[PDB]
Amino acid sequence: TCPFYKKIPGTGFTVDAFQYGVVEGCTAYFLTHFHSDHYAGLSKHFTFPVYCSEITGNLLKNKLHVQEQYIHPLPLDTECIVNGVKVVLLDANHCPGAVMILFYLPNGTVILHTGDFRADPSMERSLLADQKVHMLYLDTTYCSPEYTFPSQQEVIRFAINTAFEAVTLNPHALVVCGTYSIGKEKVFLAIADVLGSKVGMSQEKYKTLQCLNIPEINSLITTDMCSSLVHLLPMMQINFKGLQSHLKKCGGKYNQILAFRPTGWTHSNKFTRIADVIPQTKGNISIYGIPYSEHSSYLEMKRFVQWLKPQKIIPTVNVGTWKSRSTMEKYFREWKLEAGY
Ligand SMILES: Cc1cc(=O)oc2c(CN(C)C)c(O)ccc12
Ligand code: NI
Repeated sequence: TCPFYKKIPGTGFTVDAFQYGVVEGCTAYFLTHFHSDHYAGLSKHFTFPVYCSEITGNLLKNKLHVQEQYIHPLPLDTECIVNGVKVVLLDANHCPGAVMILFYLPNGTVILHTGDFRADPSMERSLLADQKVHMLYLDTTYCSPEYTFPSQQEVIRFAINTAFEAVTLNPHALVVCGTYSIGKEKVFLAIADVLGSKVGMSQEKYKTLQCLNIPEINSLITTDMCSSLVHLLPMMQINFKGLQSHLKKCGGKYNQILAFRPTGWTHSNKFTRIADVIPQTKGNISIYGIPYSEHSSYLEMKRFVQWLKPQKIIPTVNVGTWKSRSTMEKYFREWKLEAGY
């Protein structure tokens, strides 16, 4: 059954609540983004209204075959009335099509649901600048000060420079990038752009990228693997055995693989600056773990919440243990006492 932190009180609305059957009293189901833990349960057999971004709607239609009559895309940064309640969708700076949702309740209460987000100072000049938020439903994925990582820009600079050096030294090297979901497309797009190549991938992954409204996409991606020296593979194949196997299939075009595994945070972020990152190597294969995050760092999250000054915070991640819950509650109180709200 549907948990309390996925319900929006005083409305008929739920958020990211498709795996619980028919939810009692739910007249409209919101979907913040197309990641599997959030869409779990949606299919061609779903017959209630779904509200989401245009990009999320494209993915629902083409990947999950949800019927067009039930998909309700909304524009960003625009006041919309849904079942008698004013709502706004805001860019979440997560994966393509990901949104935060502002709900203006009939009783005067204002709720922000962040979905999954990477907090940024640019959000301080969205439609949030105006007004008071009474309740914040917060992506607390990395809510502890040990969680540090670089900017996305710094990580992409490292990846571009690393790939360009390797292929200029050896014109017969292949670059491989791992993926298991939408998000983090800049990693493979930036590498292909510096190398003058299209990105080669499966038919299934090509279909997914065609749903994302990325400008000039037809110029950047392909299903013709032989025409490309940047290949995308499933994340599970980014290991010495899987990469050895892939190199065999390329028909003696290549004699080296440089591979990237975009992760989130790992314990090596504790002690290794992005510039000092080194790969795991076996023979003619090297693998780089790069900390490309689409979730807020601790510091980014703290700045956002101290700016917004919500009256109450409801975490939506790390909710399952008493230790996690107590830790998060202690940080929220510190933030409030430091800033004075
Ligand atoms: C064939 C080959 C395999 C490999 O793993 O690395 C290479 C490098 C990179 N450093 C120097 C080892 C080259 O510069 C040139 C060729 C290769
Ligand atoms: Ni997500």
